[PDB]
Amino acid sequence: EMVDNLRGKSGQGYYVEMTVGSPPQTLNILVDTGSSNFAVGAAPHPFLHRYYQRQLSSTYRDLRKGVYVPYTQGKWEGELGTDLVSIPHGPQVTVRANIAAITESDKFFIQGSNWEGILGLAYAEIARPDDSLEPFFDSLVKQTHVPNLFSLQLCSVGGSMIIGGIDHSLYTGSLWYTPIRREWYYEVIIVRVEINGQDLKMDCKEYNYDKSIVDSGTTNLRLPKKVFEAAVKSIKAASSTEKFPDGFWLGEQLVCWQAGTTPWNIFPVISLYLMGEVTQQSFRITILPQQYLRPVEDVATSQDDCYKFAISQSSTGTVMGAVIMEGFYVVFDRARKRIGFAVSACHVHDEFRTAAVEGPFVTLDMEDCGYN
Ligand SMILES: CCc1ccnc2c(N3CCCC3=O)cc(C(=O)N[C@@H](Cc3ccccc3)[C@H](O)CNCc3cccc(C(F)(F)F)c3)cc12
Repeated sequence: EMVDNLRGKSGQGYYVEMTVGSPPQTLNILVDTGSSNFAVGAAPHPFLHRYYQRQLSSTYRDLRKGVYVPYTQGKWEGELGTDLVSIPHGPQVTVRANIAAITESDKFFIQGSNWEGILGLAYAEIARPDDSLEPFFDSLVKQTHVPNLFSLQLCSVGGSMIIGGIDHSLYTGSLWYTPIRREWYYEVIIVRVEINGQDLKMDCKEYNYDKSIVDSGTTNLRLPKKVFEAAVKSIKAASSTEKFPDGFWLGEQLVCWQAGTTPWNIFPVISLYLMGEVTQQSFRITILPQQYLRPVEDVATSQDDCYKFAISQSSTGTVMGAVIMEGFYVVFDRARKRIGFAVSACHVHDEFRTAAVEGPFVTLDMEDCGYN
């Protein structure tokens, strides 16, 4: 009953239905593995269809503490409290959880996104104001018998968040696991990057400067500047039969082709090799251009298909965002401190190439690829 419990608009996040308070107030909540605060709009905003009304909830408790969270994109300010929370299309339980009631925000809520709050699924270590503010999933596990893991299948868009386990109908082939290096973000280690089979040939620590995370709340694959520049050079080289403005590669403008004629074949596959559970072993996930060229829906341009380049630069480490997660089934196995990847039932592919998760691979270089 949890399959297809996610919805969204492309590039604007995936959300699950939840209720907060007594009686239950229904809200759509963006699922974010890249943060650890549960926060909901709690005052009127031009882009909010609805919001949390604390005065109508008899179970609301004010914690008398303010909270501020600045993300890569957007920020909000709010008041901490606790209240009863449920997930109608998830486990049939009711949890008392911390909630940040958002009373002011800047460039956080998105016009027409259909969500009114955010569910930070990462660890307390990065919760604001500090790590004593227990994240939602921790509360869920402590207060119920739900097993300590969840899985995401990100595919108008839809998908599934399976709470408490793994749904085999959602993937094919094998699940490959990479260690969670540190429990704050879902931090992993990338050991090798290839563009159309060709190694970027960097010290592998560069791929994880200063950390690498799996983040459903971020759209792009974001790469450390040095890695980003190398990647773009290689993708340009592979696609050189056509020349695009420098602004496209910086994500500052779209590229468009007559509807139905996108030249997928001139763009390379990107392979990210993730550290395995065994010494010097790894597996790779392969990303097709249908993933990193993100379609931008606009009726005005609809004689064409237009795309934004969804790989961009980062000064805070690698972020494997939604365009990376889409088409894979990703298991956040908190209990065993590992992340699993498998090919999704809604995988990307044309008649020539297919997204893949495969291994094992062996590296001869014994360097630790972790930055710290
Ligand atoms: C879905 C909305 C969206 C669309 C398009 N682009 C987006 C984008 N960007 C910017 C450039 C490339 C890119 O993909 C970045 C983010 C973004 O910052 N995601 C947030 C969640 C969020 C969700 C909805 C609205 C705002 C934030 C996530 O927590 C970040 N994790 C690390 C993180 C960073 C900093 C602090 C924290 C902490 F404080 F929460 F821990 C976590 C959302 C984008």
